Amino acid sequence: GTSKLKYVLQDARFFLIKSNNHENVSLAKAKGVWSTLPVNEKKLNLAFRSARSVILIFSVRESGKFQGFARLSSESHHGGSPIHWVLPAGMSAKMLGGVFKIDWICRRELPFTKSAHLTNPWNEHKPVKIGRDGQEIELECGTQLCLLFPPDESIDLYQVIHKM
Repeated sequence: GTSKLKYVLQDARFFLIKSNNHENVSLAKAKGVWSTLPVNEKKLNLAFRSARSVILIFSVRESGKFQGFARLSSESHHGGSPIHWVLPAGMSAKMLGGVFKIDWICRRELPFTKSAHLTNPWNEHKPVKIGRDGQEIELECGTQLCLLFPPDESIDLYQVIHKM
């Protein structure tokens, strides 16, 4: 059902994560980790202390889709096992901030065509698909977006609930 999912999303905060390539989202799904630039790392660390759940909703640029969503399980941390992210332009791995641990809630895709009715008040009421990496999504919009995703039968939210 959807009941444990709704429980995890209660009073949560939501952030749009934009990746320029599928490889980094695949790494995140395999390893349960995410890394972002320092401006967003600061916002996510602040958010993690402020709310019972912080949800990252992932979208690969030019894919026309979201690739899933996950809950922060930690603040960012440095010096752990390295992650071979695929970086753009000429920025190096040092420019990327710490590493957040994440628990996936849904690893299934959702096409943008299915979220066309959802607008984000925190981005001028543009469709929720529109937003820079790190854009916060208002509570009601973020909750409804997460509930549009196909259920991911491989994930048991029992252990997620216990970390809250």
